[PDB]
Amino acid sequence: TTIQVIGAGLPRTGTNSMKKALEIIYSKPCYHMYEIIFKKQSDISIWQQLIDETHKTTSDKRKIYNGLNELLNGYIATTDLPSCSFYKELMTMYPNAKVLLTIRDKYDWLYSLRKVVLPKSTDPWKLKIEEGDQVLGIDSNFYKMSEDSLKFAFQKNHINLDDDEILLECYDEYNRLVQEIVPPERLLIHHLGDGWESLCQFLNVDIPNGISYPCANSHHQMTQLTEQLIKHKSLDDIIHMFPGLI
Ligand SMILES: Nc1ncnc2c1ncn2[C@@H]1O[C@H](COP(=O)(O)O)[C@@H](OP(=O)(O)O)[C@H]1O
Ligand SMILES: CC(C)NC[C@@H]1CCc2cc(CO)c([N+](=O)[O-])cc2N1
Repeated sequence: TTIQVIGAGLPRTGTNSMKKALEIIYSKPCYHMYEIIFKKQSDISIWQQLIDETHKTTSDKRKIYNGLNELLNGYIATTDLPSCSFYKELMTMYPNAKVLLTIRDKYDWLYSLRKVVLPKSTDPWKLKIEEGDQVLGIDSNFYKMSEDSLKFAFQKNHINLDDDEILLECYDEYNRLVQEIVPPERLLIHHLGDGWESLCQFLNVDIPNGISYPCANSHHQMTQLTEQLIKHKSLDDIIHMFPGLI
């Protein structure tokens, strides 16, 4: 197995649904942050080391390529942070892999990002996220890797992540740069709600008969998950309330 599809879209742009859609198309696993959080938390330190490598005056690109290849062994595709920030490196490693850019209205994205991925440092909800994440064993090292991977996608070192205006413009700039870098024939821009048709044509497959395009990972569902993790202090005791998600 080798990487066939590189998902360059940012978190909260429908990447979990695209993960599920690609697993339906190929019948093989697709990487996502959920893989890190719920299956392979040991990958957190590996990703951190690759992000740190990019900060060096002279980064070891072959160390990065091998780290990515090792991380993605057994996967047919990748989506979401932190992998999306490495889409250029992945394009080089997998010259035959096609690129997806999942995209959505920027104001809806920012709202979703603030409720799940990157709340403001003064937002009381941040403490609820953290208490719920402790049930999952997620600690401060995860937040550092996640934040660092987002800054790396935005190609900025010193950035005020609490400024909505700055995030909105980083969002647009990131999406614009993907379209500039990736050749058109190699890129599909998939807007939220687009469904199977464009995706399956791009990938040279038929539309899955009788199987609807996935619709998963809403911020309402993540808020409910946080509150149930805090209330019951166990993922196993609550997993039945979130069918088909993890
Ligand atoms: N088929 C679909 N149609 C419309 N929205 C979808 C969708 N699949 C996922 N989404 C939305 O995409 C966001 C999750 O993306 P990701 O998996 O990258 O984190 C959620 O937005 P909201 O948080 O606004 O509900 C989710 O509702
Ligand atoms: C339940 C909650 C309290 N924590 C678990 C959630 C699971 C979804 C999720 C997705 C991303 C990016 O897809 C990030 N991220 O980039 O940090 C964090 C989280 N966290």
